[PDB]
Amino acid sequence: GVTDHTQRLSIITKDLFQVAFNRVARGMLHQDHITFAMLLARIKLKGTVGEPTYDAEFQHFLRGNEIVLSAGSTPRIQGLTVEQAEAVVRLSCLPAFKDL
Repeated sequence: GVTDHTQRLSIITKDLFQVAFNRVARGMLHQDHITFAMLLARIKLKGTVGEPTYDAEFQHFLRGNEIVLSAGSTPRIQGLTVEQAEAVVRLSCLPAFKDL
């Protein structure tokens, strides 16, 4: 019942993502469903129009721990444990979270 080509293209893209996830995740363990969904979400974010790639934020998401904290460089923050302090210090490297 859809004749306009733009609507058909949008429906095809959405159904592609949906059917791919359904068909794959029906043969996956429940732990890995979220992983593949995250991968497809990142693929769409690469393919979506008007949104930046967010390459730096995802790079910190996947390799934030790879950032180095010098010994004694972690301060003490009221209410945060040591681990949360290291996490916040690592997250402060990005420019958006500079005042975190």
